[PDB]
Amino acid sequence: GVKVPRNFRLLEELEEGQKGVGDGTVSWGLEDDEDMTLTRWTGMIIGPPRTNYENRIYSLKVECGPKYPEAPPSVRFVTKINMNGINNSSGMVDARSIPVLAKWQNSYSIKVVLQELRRLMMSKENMKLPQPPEGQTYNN
Amino acid sequence: AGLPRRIIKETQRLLAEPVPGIKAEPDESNARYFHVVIAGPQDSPFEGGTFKLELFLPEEYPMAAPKVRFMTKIYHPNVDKLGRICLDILKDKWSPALQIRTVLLSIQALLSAPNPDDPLANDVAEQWKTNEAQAIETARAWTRLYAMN
Repeated sequence: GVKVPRNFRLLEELEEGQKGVGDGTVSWGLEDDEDMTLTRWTGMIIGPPRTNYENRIYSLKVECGPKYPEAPPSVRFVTKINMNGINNSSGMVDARSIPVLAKWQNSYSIKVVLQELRRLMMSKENMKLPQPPEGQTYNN
Repeated sequence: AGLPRRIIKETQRLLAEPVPGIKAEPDESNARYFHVVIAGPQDSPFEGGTFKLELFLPEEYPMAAPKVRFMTKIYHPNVDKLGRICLDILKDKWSPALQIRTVLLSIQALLSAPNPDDPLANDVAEQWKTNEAQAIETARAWTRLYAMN
């Protein structure tokens, strides 16, 4: 039933992030290249086509705590976005409102979380939301 | 139902027949996960320091090599900023009879004798090849800063 320790799982995610996956519409990497705890990550999501998020690059901060991947990571958008599940004033992603986080499985990863957020951007309830001006970011 | 005899074997030899200058304890939740502490080798710029390392025995082990990484920041041509180790018995030259304690003293051996000439070396390598004297003092500086507590 072998489990992979947090640190080694994150090492794997570090390598996958550098190799990139699929069409490159989501990407991730360490926020601090000298962070041996591999805790703080930078996430990137290309807004999907035919949505009000299109042609915009969203940057996010993903925090992988001590219990990751048994426990979901914390996520917040840096780039301002109007999207269900994202606190409109802080960019914080409400875990309970995002299925992948609400129903987290230890088989998930930063990649999966970013792909889920991008998929949710295509939802009927999100794709039509008027967005703030491009380039704005939340504080902290 | 548990671990392969081999893993039990080594795991027990460790918490029994300890490697000199190296501490190796099992994790409290993962029987394939070990918390290692390597004493800086005598006469090395790391002498006097203690370095944390983590070791994980993959499922497919012995086939696959064990995974090891430093958790203490160290200035060395073969250890990167994230503690990843460039040791070949860990990638290319790995095979089943090596076991764990071959890897451990080997890693200690790397500290005792850096390989700045390694293709995938650091950048610390550059400073080790060109100004070894300064590199050695910086390794000592980093030992004072990160490996004395």
